[PDB]
Amino acid sequence: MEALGADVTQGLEKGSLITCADNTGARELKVISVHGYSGTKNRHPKAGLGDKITVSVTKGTPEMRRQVLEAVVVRQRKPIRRPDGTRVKFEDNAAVIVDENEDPRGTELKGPIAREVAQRFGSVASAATMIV
Amino acid sequence: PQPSRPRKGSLGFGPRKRSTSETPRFNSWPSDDGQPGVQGFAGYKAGMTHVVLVNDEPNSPREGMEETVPVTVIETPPMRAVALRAYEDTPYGQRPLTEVWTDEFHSELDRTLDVPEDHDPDAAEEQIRDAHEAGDLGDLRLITHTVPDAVPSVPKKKPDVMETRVGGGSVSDRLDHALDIVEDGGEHAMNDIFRAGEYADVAGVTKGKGTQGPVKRWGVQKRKGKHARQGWRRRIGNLGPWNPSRVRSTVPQQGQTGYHQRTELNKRLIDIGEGDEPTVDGGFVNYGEVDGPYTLVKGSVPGPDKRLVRFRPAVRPNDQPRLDPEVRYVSNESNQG
Amino acid sequence: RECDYCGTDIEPGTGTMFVHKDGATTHFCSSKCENNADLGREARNLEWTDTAR
RNA sequence: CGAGUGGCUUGCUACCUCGAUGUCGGUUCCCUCCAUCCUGCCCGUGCAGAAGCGGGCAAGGGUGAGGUUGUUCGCCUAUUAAAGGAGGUCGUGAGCUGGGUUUAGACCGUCGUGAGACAGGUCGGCUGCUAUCUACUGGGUGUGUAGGUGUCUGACAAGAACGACCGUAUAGUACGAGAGGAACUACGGUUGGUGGCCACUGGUGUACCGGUUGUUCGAGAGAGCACGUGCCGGGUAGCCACGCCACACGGGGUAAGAGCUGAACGCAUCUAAGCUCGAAACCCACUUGGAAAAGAGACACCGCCGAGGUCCCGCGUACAAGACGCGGUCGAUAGACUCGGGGUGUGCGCGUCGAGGUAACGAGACGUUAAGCCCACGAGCACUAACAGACCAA
RNA sequence: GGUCUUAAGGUAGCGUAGUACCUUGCCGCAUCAGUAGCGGCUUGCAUGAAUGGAUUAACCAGAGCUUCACUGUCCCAACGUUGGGCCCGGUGAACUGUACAUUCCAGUGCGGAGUCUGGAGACACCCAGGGGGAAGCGAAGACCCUAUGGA
RNA sequence: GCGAAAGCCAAGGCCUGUCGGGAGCAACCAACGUUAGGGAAUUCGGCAAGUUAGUCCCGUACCUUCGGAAGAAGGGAUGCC
Ligand SMILES: C=C[C@]1(C)C[C@@H](OC(=O)CSCCN(CC)CC)[C@]2(C)[C@H](C)CC[C@]3(CCC(=O)[C@H]32)[C@@H](C)[C@@H]1O
Ligand SMILES: [Cl-]
Ligand SMILES: [Cl-]
Ligand SMILES: [Mg+2]
Ligand SMILES: [Mg+2]
Ligand SMILES: [Mg+2]
Ligand SMILES: [Mg+2]
Ligand SMILES: [Mg+2]
Ligand SMILES: [Mg+2]
Ligand SMILES: [Mg+2]
Ligand SMILES: [Mg+2]
Ligand SMILES: [Mg+2]
Ligand SMILES: [Mg+2]
Ligand SMILES: [Mg+2]
Ligand SMILES: [Mg+2]
Ligand SMILES: [Mg+2]
Ligand SMILES: [Mg+2]
Ligand SMILES: [Mg+2]
Ligand SMILES: [Mg+2]
Ligand SMILES: [Mg+2]
Ligand SMILES: [Mg+2]
Ligand SMILES: [Mg+2]
Ligand code: NA
Ligand code: NA
Ligand code: NA
Ligand code: NA
Ligand code: NA
Ligand code: NA
Ligand code: NA
Ligand code: NA
Ligand code: NA
Ligand code: NA
Ligand code: NA
Ligand code: NA
Ligand code: NA
Ligand code: NA
Ligand code: NA
Ligand SMILES: [Sr+2]
Ligand SMILES: [Sr+2]
Ligand SMILES: [Sr+2]
Ligand SMILES: [Sr+2]
Ligand SMILES: [Sr+2]
Ligand SMILES: [Sr+2]
Ligand SMILES: [Sr+2]
Ligand SMILES: [Sr+2]
Ligand SMILES: [Sr+2]
Ligand SMILES: [Sr+2]
Ligand SMILES: [Sr+2]
Ligand SMILES: [Sr+2]
Ligand SMILES: [Sr+2]
Ligand SMILES: [Sr+2]
Ligand SMILES: [Sr+2]
Ligand SMILES: [Sr+2]
Ligand SMILES: [Sr+2]
Ligand SMILES: [Sr+2]
Ligand SMILES: [Sr+2]
Ligand SMILES: [Sr+2]
Ligand SMILES: [Sr+2]
Ligand SMILES: [Sr+2]
Ligand SMILES: [Sr+2]
Ligand SMILES: [Sr+2]
Ligand SMILES: [Sr+2]
Ligand SMILES: [Sr+2]
Repeated sequence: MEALGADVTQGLEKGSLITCADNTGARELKVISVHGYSGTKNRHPKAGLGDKITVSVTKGTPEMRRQVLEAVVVRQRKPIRRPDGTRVKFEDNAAVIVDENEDPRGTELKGPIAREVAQRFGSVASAATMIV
Repeated sequence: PQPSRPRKGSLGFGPRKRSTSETPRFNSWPSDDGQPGVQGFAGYKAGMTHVVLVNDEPNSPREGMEETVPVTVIETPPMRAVALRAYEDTPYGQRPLTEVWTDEFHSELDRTLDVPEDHDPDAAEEQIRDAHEAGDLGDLRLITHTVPDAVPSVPKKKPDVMETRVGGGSVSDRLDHALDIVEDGGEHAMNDIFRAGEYADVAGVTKGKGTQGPVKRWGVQKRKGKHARQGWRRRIGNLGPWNPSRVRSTVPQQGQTGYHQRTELNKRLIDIGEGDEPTVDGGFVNYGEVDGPYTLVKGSVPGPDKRLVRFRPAVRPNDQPRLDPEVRYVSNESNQG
Repeated sequence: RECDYCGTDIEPGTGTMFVHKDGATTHFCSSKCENNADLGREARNLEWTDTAR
């Protein structure tokens, strides 16, 4: 993929319960896979900020629950590294649901986003509230 | 069906034993391009600090922006090229012929060497020119040496001597270039061979870690789960199968870790300067105050603070030279925080 | 830049930027200060901070 | 229908072991095979492109994470370039696990007059040993080569030291009615593997500073104890990974293959002689080892009555013994003292306030006080200790 | 089949069960995914009435499953603590020993060789190690068959 | 302190659960502490470890043989002067 412009330390795993930062009716999301990643023997597939991940809805509305939808990691708790050497970390680990053409499933996204996710998934950025 | 996995540790840096010379010994030297000169310098490691730069790469979208880059501070005081050596092309490889020595030596060079009192440079030089005329002269290298007494933070005064190749021009014009440095006193700084912004190769003997186990040494798995409580924690599954009824040298075992010679490739020189610009507040940890000739090497460098490191123009570079970077800020903050 | 907690002159290429729930931004010069905030201690009330003196 | 190769399944035999060669499945760790799942280069096509289909060369590298089940096998989910298969006593229990099989206990179903049975199910049900030899990983001491120091060489040896994907431009271009939609090349990043390093982020830090609970030394101050820190907070050096740095291009010869000149065979023909090209594969490149290479190496210097080393002394860039490295007064090697740089977070005592209370008494706050206490780093400083002196040796 | 054997010929319930072979039965719940677990169906290889059947509050170091919470169980390993481990004094055993024995790659042999054949390799001694090999040590196999054996 | 509970301390007994010396003291093992992010992905199985925790107040479901369930659950409080 296109460079992030920052070094991440993968703060999530497969089976990790993260938040759904949108209005889709999805509250809690559970990571299943990390698009394009191939691991090694005996390693939980790690996910980081700005990764298109395959997800399943844990908590939410009856019509949205039990669905296997794709999403992008918007926020994470583990510090990421900006070029100027500064580290950045968020309050929680969150993601927004996305479609085939990488457009957000909702309209309004909750909480702050990172400026690195903007370059890659711009259709999510031109729908973002706050950008840090 | 037993999932695949690459073997633990590399099998190229073998055998993992203690090094013979703490002083790195190169086995490969650069190709001959233009101007005749020495193919390498050497210094003593000092410590680390970060430096802010301006992105020199025209392929990067960050071209022009401030970027923080880590830098290894290495003091590089002027060396003395005390001699010149020649190799004859024998069917057994490249065997040495003769050496051309000086007159003016260093007051404390007799701490390692048996300093010559009566030498004949003239007729030895004649033998090299007759071997050149014959067409059997190989590569010409200079016996270089360091001045540890120039570094106040290093307790060693006993000079580290090492051989360094000269190349670039025709075999005739480089033999003469070498002889010219020698007749003066052999004084040469880093400015003579290296320009800032260039990619060099730092060779050094690593930090001494003593005898360490398989997990640390070859990065093998610690015993997992239930298998960790039965009395086996950091010991491997087995030494091999039934047949071959012998333990292979490829199986991760215990032994000596560290004090191995490594040749760390493509190291960018960020700045070559003199004075107290890279020094730290409170001095460098387990080293001391840097004031004088130095080099700023990007990233890390093999060996501990006080050990001798060696430089060479990159034998295998990937990126095109981006000379003299705009070094905006160099940190001075204490490494005791 | 200056620290959003202690008021200490942060060395560039050294530091952590903590983003808040709402979206606010706090910078810390070292780990010492990050931990002091999570404890519930205030910079003005603690004598050692460059904010107090 | 016919001809075979393999030794992974099953079956047959009963050669080997009954004075015991420990089971299955799993695990960990190592070498290998090719009958190739991916990656490289190719041939054909029901080859427009695109995504395929089928075949050839090829074992360098890769071939992952999970749900049920003891399972091997298998069914299933999502990622992937792909998530290949097999051998090594169905690799591996003087390595592990002990879920399954296969003890003594018990239940159910079937059979049995009955004890009891079952290639039916089920619950519970143990894992010994101080390594002699050899093997390999690392570490020393002698001998040989035949006085010492420093620098090298390179017979050989090891490597995957690199593999792989994604994205950008090429380009909405070639191609195609359209839908749809590439390449050569130049770039950026990601993953797996590899080696090194710690400025930064993080971890640790029973150094250290602080708060505080019980109790004991009368209170105070200051201390012990509470598992080898009572607990809670912060945490330097160091070591670390979750942090950071670096890990080609190109050549040379081939394979399958595309071809050129070309005859036997007047033509034709890539092949028989000859030649130009062509794989991630082979050699080189690169990295590491490497004078014990018995052809037991080369150069420079120094010395053979003195070169050099050993002991000794002060210590680490070293360290399980040994080894190694530096310094030893022509000296800063270690300690003390002083700075500097750091940790903690405001000392004991006294002073003011203090809910109150007749007073005694008073938890506490402010000031004195970036205070006090502390430091595995650095600088300065010969004050202390590197003194005195032994031995070997052409 | 719409009696026959041998007396009768499975009623209440319960049911793919600790009993069901087929079987990972089919439907459903739950999970991304569930040979598991729970519910329903159930022709039950071969459930079933004191050989007791069914139900159950409470009880249980009894077997199975799911959720919340927690965590170094794992992703993936790091630093630290104490007693060892390593060196010095003293004390001072044993298991095991046909002989020789520096091995390795193949082969051969009673078909599982350090010792045979052919090669390769190999200077001697010593320290620490983790245990690949000696079909390692330990036990005249408990399995299996045999004996005109025992209980 | 509910306590013949823990922890600390007397009276009393002892330093004889009777070998020592040295190395920041390595690997490796036994007990064990703290580990960022994730949180059972480990494994036959949460095995191991962990979490909760005393006392007071509010509050407490299905079911039930009316005894119980139940300390269900859940929520608040807790020192010193
Ligand atoms: C018991 C012998 C065991 C330990 C295991 C044995 O397996 C059996 O003999 C089958 S019965 C196994 C269980 N045994 C108790 C351990 C029942 C008496 C098994 C696997 C074989 C089948 C017979 C030969 C063998 C040695 C070689 C081997 O594989 C062993 C014997 C000599 C070994 O001692
Ligand atoms: Cl996955
Ligand atoms: Cl294990
Ligand atoms: Mg696994
Ligand atoms: Mg620091
Ligand atoms: Mg800091
Ligand atoms: Mg017998
Ligand atoms: Mg055996
Ligand atoms: Mg083939
Ligand atoms: Mg191979
Ligand atoms: Mg086996
Ligand atoms: Mg074994
Ligand atoms: Mg055993
Ligand atoms: Mg079972
Ligand atoms: Mg069982
Ligand atoms: Mg044993
Ligand atoms: Mg069922
Ligand atoms: Mg059941
Ligand atoms: Mg029997
Ligand atoms: Mg009888
Ligand atoms: Mg953690
Ligand atoms: Mg598993
Ligand atoms: Na044990
Ligand atoms: Na075995
Ligand atoms: Na055959
Ligand atoms: Na067979
Ligand atoms: Na096994
Ligand atoms: Na291969
Ligand atoms: Na499986
Ligand atoms: Na076996
Ligand atoms: Na086993
Ligand atoms: Na066992
Ligand atoms: Na080629
Ligand atoms: Na019956
Ligand atoms: Na009981
Ligand atoms: Na732990
Ligand atoms: Na062994
Ligand atoms: Sr196997
Ligand atoms: Sr050299
Ligand atoms: Sr070499
Ligand atoms: Sr055990
Ligand atoms: Sr064998
Ligand atoms: Sr082949
Ligand atoms: Sr292919
Ligand atoms: Sr089998
Ligand atoms: Sr099956
Ligand atoms: Sr069992
Ligand atoms: Sr029984
Ligand atoms: Sr059975
Ligand atoms: Sr001899
Ligand atoms: Sr493209
Ligand atoms: Sr289109
Ligand atoms: Sr104590
Ligand atoms: Sr050809
Ligand atoms: Sr020699
Ligand atoms: Sr009926
Ligand atoms: Sr041992
Ligand atoms: Sr007493
Ligand atoms: Sr005694
Ligand atoms: Sr701490
Ligand atoms: Sr589980
Ligand atoms: Sr599982
Ligand atoms: Sr409560």
